Amino acid sequence: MQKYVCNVCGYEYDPAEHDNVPFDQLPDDWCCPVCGVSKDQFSPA
Ligand code: NI
Repeated sequence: MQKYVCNVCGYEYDPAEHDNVPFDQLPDDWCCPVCGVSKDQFSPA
């Protein structure tokens, strides 16, 4: 499934580590656990 990376802190969202929930299905207000930015600051990787 599609991995996403934080444009500020490079935190990797790997769906394998998040219950195989796709990034686009995470609640809208989900934030980067490191730098606190919103999902719109993530790029596919
Ligand atoms: Ni971040």
